[PDB]
Amino acid sequence: SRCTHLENRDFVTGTQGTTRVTLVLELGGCVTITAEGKPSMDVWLDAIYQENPAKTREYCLHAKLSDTKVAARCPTMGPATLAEEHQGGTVCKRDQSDRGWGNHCGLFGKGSIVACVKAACEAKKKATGHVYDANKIVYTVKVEPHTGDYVAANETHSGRKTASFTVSSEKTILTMGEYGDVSLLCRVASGVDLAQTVILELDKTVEHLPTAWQVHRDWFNDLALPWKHEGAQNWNNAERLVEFGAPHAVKMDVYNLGDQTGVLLKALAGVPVAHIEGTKYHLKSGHVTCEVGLEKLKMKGLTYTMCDKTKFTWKRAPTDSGHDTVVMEVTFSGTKPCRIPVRAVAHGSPDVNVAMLITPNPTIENNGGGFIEMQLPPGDNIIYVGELSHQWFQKGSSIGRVFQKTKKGIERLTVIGEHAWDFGSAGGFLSSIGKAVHTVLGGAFNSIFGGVGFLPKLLLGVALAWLGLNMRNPTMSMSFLLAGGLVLAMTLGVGA
Amino acid sequence: SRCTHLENRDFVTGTQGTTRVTLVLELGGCVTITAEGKPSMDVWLDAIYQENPAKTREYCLHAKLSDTKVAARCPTMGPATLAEEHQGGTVCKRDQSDRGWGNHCGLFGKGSIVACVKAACEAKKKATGHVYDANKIVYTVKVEPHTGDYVAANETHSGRKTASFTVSSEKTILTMGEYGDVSLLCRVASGVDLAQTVILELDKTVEHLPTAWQVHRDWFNDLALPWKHEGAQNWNNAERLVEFGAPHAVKMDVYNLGDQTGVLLKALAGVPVAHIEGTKYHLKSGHVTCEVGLEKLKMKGLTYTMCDKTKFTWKRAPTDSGHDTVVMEVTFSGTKPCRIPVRAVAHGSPDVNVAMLITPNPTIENNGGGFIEMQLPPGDNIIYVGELSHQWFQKGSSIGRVFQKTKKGIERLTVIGEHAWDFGSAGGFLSSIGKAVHTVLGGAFNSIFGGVGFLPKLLLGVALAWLGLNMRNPTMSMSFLLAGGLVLAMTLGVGA
Amino acid sequence: SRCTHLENRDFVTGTQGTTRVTLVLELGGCVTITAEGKPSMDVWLDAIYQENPAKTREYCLHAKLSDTKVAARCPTMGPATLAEEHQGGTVCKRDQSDRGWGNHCGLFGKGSIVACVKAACEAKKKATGHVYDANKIVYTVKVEPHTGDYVAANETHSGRKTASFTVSSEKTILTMGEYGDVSLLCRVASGVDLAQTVILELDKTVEHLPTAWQVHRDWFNDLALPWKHEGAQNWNNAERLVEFGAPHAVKMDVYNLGDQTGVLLKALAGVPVAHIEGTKYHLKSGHVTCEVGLEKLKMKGLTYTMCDKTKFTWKRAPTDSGHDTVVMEVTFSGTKPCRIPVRAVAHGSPDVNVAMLITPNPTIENNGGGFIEMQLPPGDNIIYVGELSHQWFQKGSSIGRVFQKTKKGIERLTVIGEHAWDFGSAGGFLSSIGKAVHTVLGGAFNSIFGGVGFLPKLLLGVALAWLGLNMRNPTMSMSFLLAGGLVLAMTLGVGA
Amino acid sequence: TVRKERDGSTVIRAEGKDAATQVRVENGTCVILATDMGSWCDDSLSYECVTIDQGEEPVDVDCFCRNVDGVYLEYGRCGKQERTRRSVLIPSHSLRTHLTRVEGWVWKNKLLALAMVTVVWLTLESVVTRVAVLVVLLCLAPVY
Amino acid sequence: TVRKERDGSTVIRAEGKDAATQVRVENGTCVILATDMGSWCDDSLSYECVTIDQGEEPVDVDCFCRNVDGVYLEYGRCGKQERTRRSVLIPSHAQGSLRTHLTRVEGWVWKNKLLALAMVTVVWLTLESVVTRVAVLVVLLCLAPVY
Amino acid sequence: TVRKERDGSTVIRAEGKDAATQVRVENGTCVILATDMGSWCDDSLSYECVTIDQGEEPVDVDCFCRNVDGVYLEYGRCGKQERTRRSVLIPSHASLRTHLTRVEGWVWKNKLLALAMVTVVWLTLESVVTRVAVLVVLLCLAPV
Ligand SMILES: *[C@@H]1O[C@H](CO)[C@@H](O)[C@H](O)[C@H]1NC(C)=O
Ligand SMILES: *[C@@H]1O[C@H](CO)[C@@H](O)[C@H](O)[C@H]1NC(C)=O
Ligand SMILES: *[C@@H]1O[C@H](CO)[C@@H](O)[C@H](O)[C@H]1NC(C)=O
Repeated sequence: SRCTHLENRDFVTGTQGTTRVTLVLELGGCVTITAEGKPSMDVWLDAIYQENPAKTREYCLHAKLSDTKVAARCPTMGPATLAEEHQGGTVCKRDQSDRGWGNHCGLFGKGSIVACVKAACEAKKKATGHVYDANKIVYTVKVEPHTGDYVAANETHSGRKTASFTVSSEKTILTMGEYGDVSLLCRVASGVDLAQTVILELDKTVEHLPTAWQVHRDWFNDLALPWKHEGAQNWNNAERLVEFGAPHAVKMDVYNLGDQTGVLLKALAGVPVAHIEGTKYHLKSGHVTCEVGLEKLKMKGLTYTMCDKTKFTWKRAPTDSGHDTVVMEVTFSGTKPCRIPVRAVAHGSPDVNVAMLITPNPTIENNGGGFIEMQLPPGDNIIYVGELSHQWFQKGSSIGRVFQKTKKGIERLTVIGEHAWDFGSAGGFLSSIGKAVHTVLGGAFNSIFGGVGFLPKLLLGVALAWLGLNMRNPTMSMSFLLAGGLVLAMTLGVGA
Repeated sequence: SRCTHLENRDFVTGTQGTTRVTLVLELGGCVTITAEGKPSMDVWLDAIYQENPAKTREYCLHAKLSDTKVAARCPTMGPATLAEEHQGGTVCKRDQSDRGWGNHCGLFGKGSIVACVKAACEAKKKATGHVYDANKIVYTVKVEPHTGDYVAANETHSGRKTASFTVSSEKTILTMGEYGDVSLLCRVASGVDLAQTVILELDKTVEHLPTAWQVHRDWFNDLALPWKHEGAQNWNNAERLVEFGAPHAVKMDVYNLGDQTGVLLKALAGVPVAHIEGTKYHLKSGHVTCEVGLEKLKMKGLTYTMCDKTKFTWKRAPTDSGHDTVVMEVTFSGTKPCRIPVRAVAHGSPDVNVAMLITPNPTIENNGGGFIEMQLPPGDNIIYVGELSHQWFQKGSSIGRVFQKTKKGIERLTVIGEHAWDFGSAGGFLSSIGKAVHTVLGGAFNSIFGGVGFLPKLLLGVALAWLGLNMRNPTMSMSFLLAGGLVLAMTLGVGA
Repeated sequence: SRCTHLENRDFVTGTQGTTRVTLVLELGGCVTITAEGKPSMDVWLDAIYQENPAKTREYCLHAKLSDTKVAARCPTMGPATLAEEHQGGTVCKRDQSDRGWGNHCGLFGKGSIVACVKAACEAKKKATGHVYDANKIVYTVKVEPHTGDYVAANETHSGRKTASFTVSSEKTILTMGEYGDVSLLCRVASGVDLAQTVILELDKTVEHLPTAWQVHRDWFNDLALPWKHEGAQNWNNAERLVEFGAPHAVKMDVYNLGDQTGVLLKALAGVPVAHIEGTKYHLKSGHVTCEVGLEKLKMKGLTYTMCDKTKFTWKRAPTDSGHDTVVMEVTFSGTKPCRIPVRAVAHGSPDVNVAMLITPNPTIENNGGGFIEMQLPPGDNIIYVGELSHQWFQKGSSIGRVFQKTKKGIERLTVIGEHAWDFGSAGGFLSSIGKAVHTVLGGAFNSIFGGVGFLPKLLLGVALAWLGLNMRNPTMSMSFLLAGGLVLAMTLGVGA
Repeated sequence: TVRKERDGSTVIRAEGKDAATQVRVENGTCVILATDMGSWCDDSLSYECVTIDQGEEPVDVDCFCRNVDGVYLEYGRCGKQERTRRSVLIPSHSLRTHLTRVEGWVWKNKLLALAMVTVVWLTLESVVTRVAVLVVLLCLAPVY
Repeated sequence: TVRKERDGSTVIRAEGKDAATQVRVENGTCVILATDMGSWCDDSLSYECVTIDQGEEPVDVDCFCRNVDGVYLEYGRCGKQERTRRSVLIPSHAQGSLRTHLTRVEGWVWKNKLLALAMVTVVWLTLESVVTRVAVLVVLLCLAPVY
Repeated sequence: TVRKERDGSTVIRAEGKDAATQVRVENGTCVILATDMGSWCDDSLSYECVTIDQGEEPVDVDCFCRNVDGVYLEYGRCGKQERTRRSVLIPSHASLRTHLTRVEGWVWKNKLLALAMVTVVWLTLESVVTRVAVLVVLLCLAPV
């Protein structure tokens, strides 16, 4: 049960009639899944990485000058030239010179002087930029079977399984050890504005300093420095790192503007530090939606003798979880595999089993334990494990349970995004909207009930539909709409 | 009676019913106090000082230049530098130099020259600005027992006591030698807009010239000269006292802008000369209001034999004081301690004691004197000192005194400022306003009377109230308000 | 016809009954005069110049300092003097010298130093200015008889004549070679705001750069530099180009502020480049309003037999002129002087002469040819020259012709300026306005016609006037005004 | 050292130890006055060394020669601490929000909000219609 | 007088008694021209003395040395009556009635024509007693300057 | 060099090559200290070279003579590249259709006020020609 200690967990109870269910995975969240007669599961979204990102621009810095040449001619000799005004990877300037009688020239006018320099960047000083590719991102999803013999802490778990999803990927299946198979027909979407961001990397190869940043494409494309495409050898616009001095008679020094790494880092101060591992480049925003097939999966520990030895002690006390659930740690002393007889009671009544149960059929074997989880109804309640009994009180209201479940259903439907509507066929449009709405209403369809069984609910839906057709005042006509909604939901039957 | 030599003496006769009384102390003013059976007392406000005013800015003049260095280089070698371009307390300038053939440069371009100079201020030429703080000012209150052995000059009194009041101060008690204890609760309000002014001091250490000035903070903050705050070491804006000559070949003379004490004195002429003594800085505006507790005093010499030997002569003629009273200085010949038998007569009437008396029970001792002071009613009056008698006449009219007392009372309530009113409780609201109003009317409540005495005065107030309840035209309904005011005044009983 | 390649030609057919006609000329325009029995002419206004303009302020640049002298004396010896302080053409300064013990002085006080420098402008660098004089301007008018032997190039025409006009001039006559006499009574008006513009000439003596600027008088007179009137020899305000440094003990360097031609051109870029030719000074806007006396002149070639040899071919094709006319160059083969037979046809109708003819009675002579021009009514038309004939379609509509001539008449009246109004007498006021109105309406008076002739036109105007005097609805009283307008136009007879 | 090129032109190269020294070139002489010499490396700088006719003096040239033609000077700028530095300028780097914007406009335009609410409440008759008109009016108010 | 520093830069110092004299540094010769010198003190100035080859002539410098290198001159500026004095202009401090308030009131009336006419016509229309109107208008005008 | 004037005062003139040299002036000796000298031309300058008794030290002077009287030094400021330059400030030099354009602009700009005026006159007055004449005048007077 790894997700018991995150700050953003949510539940989905699926449906009794059919095992198929849908989920939304957001970075840092978790979606525990439950079934009427199948053991529970869990899901993750830990990393959104890309391997070998493509390269766009490669800015240089600390340009290295070499083999500078300057030449000039007297007035009326025609402008001078050097062979380097047309070679690849060079920078040149033209200006007049104040030649006179002291110089070898025969007149007293202004001549011409030209200078040229080759400009190749030093190695290990280039700031390369990379761009993601939505059609190649890799999404990571993890699932943890509810063995429950774990303290529920921060350390890793044994028996966990994983899978990877990419836009091209469509089908996948996992084994979950002896538990059984579960399928993930999934769909994925990129985080917002991929094209707006480019990753800048210095390649400095240093251990005690940051070696990557993430910034907007617009500012990056506008930086005033030398740049190149990959595979080229001549640097474009090198004239930004070279400043030429005033023109003397026959000399014009070409000053190197020096390294600028410090200025780039100061301007890049406060930008989020990028995350890089091996050839993987990570991201920190995303949406994944999958359909979980729970058809082939089966439960464990139903063939055990179910000992009534009644020898148990509490490893920990009932502590209120951070998300409307009860955590309980128990240790046995029977020295044998066995089911844990558990009873929930309210109002001190002889009647039992008045609480919903996760970690279905908690048991013991030659080794392991129990991290049994309980979801008691609000108020005074009694937890029984074997011969031991403890008193615990749960805050909140049943109305609150329905309100929060509907609010999270609407919030999840909001998060599914623009993928929740298909206009190809009218039947598909209606079926998709109707299923999404029934996913939203699932929590409210099983709020408070008691009586004969499941079948009478359909009859009550028909009675509600007939009552809406009593030909009464319009202000109380909502019963017809409610009856129709309940009648479609009867095909699922999630409340009795 | 030292306050007989000021132009603002004010009187306060207190109340017979309770001895608590209030005053207003304004610089140069006085408040002589009298009671029905307690020896008179006086009060001053001679000085308002603060000790060790805080420092705000330390203006420099006449900067001391030291260790000037200049260095330069030929064109095509890059601008030069000096180690003093980054230390604390150095001014530098940069310019080009017209290097040529005489200089060692082979190029006819423009070179670079930099000159740096250390700039710290000479001693004894720092103009410092100090600013007061309201929550620490000290107010001096002086009280002079009214012994009456004094010639009334320019000299300090022997037997006088003093005390100090600060916002935090609560109560104080002065013993007054043989007379008795007096309690002075007091309140303080600084002069208007203290934070508007900054005291400037030159530390010039001269005896015959001004050494302090008072000016606005807005003019001070804009004076163009070097400045620092205390706890600093590198002067700011030091370049305001150094002018750099034209960049010459490889030198830049750094001229010293010179002393500027003369410039500041001329621009600061006529400003009021602030007064300083030791570590104390005075002021020339402020309000002090004290409550005098006249509870514990006893009167002097009520047990002396009161010799009827009838032997005295005048030391000063009966003269018209500048404050509605007749001064009298007398010298005895009875050679023993003795009261001065005195009578006041008007219209040659056989009835006596028709004048109010200050210097309560004027007496003689082994050594001292009699400065008996009188407040005669206007008209024909004859003063008797033992057997001796002199003719005297008093100007003005009793009605004039009523007008004057009322005007001074309203002037005092105007002076108390925004602290004449209390808003915390309704009981306090009426107590404060009612007390202030009766302080104003007290002067008129004891103007002229004749008949039975005190008790019928309450009956007169009741009759006025009843007359004001005649249900006639509203224009003449003020008799009820006047009656109500008089009924409250009966609680004091300052005139029978 | 020199005006066949400008962009501003216009037609004025004058009056059949009377010979005098009026015109308006603007730089770059043209006007072609025509009559029923007199050959055509042309008119130009190609230059508006003045010769030898008056001079106003001869500014200077780059003062040439010469023979400077400096002198000084020790304190207590009377300020020194130089002879150059009283002569003309000298700038001098006076100040104090910080003399001391090193110098020969016996005291340590302040002395006196004076310096003077003889100031004159280097040759070939003075910027002079000139001011126009409206009473002296000369306006040139030309006329090109329409001989018709020209292919319409940019070259001068064989037979062109010229006349000069100035406000003082009254009458003039030209001979037109064998054609005859023409009278040009004329009045002139200067361009707007002459006194607001002054011309600046640099005397730089360069043939490939600007050498004359036209600028506002206020700015020129306010320019800060040395200046003088003509004929003088000592520059006023010469101190604006000389600066004196701080005085040493016995020397005061007198710097020359140097040339300022470069800043003057940079501050003067974006001002119109004046046009100058030799001793003349041109302008760029002006009117010339005249009366052309076309009475004594005669037509050419009325004696030739008009050879029916029928030997003609097209030297040039019928080209669509830029001003609503058809151009035509014909080549003869008759080997003798002869008339050119001309006809105009439309729709293949039997009738001819359905076109107005410019270059009246075109002929062949010993040397030349024929540049015959036509203006056909809009629509289908066929031009016949001897045995040959070509088809042509003319653009526009008859209503368009009328509106365009009326719009040009109104525009011409607008161009006549504020001189179209005469206040000398009421009869003259009315006559001038009425004749100006008929000058505007002459083009519309001959729009579309067919019938008997001139006399019935008067009968039509009479019938229209009679109809207007029926005392019918006042809103439809325009009939009387229309009849009067037509009847007044009958005096000119511009269309039968 | 002195070298001859393939076009008949001479070239002279010197280390940091030839500051202000005479070097014999072919049939004449050359002088080096450059003050930024050093060892030889790829960061070399070279230029023509003009020759001045005998009887003249140099003007604005760090090297000159007498009685020689076509002299080129080339050297390197290494072995000493580094050069006209000037760094290149580079600039530094829903429903609830709309509801908040609406309320902010309402509070800054309280008079006009009072006018629109009173007129709609006074004119419209059905209560549900009054409320719906207010909702639409508020949503449209700040954005246009 | 001469001195050798620890970084090879020889230094020459003179008092005000050495103008136009020859001084010996290392092997060659030095010339001092500066004439604003005096005794030594803290107000010391030091600068390079460019070395010039024989046959050259000084141009714009106040010292030079031949057949020597890295010579820095230094001297003081004390011992002479005093220097380009330019006193800093500073503003002189400023020394700091019913008719004045009446003047402020009439000025306010001349400038606030619209509001003044509005209040005056409103009180004229609303109050129907001349004595009450005159008294309230006098008080309103007296108080107008405070707002 | 040296020369004698007819007033009995000797004059000394020297080119740019006589800085810091001793020159023999009649009986005594003279020194030239200035270093901003140059060749001789019309742009000349001259001054009283003070004379100092031996034992005194020249102060703030650039010329001095010993055991001589009345010596004037003159020299020229030409032959070298040019100088306290301060370029002087001189400022940079600068119908019915126009009225129609102003009214077109006013109409397309102040649409509300034009509509109000047009509608007020249109509603107040009845005859079309009278409405048109009044509106034409109002639009013409729109510039205020
Ligand atoms: C947190 O978990 C990691 C593995 O996920 C483990 O190495 C670490 O020891 C854990 N921290 C603690 C306090 O147990
Ligand atoms: C003030 O007091 C002193 C000391 O008692 C006395 O000498 C002097 O005469 C008095 N008067 C004046 C005007 O100083
Ligand atoms: C312009 O006129 C000249 C007159 O000599 C002539 O030579 C030239 O051919 C003309 N230009 C053109 C384009 O024909």
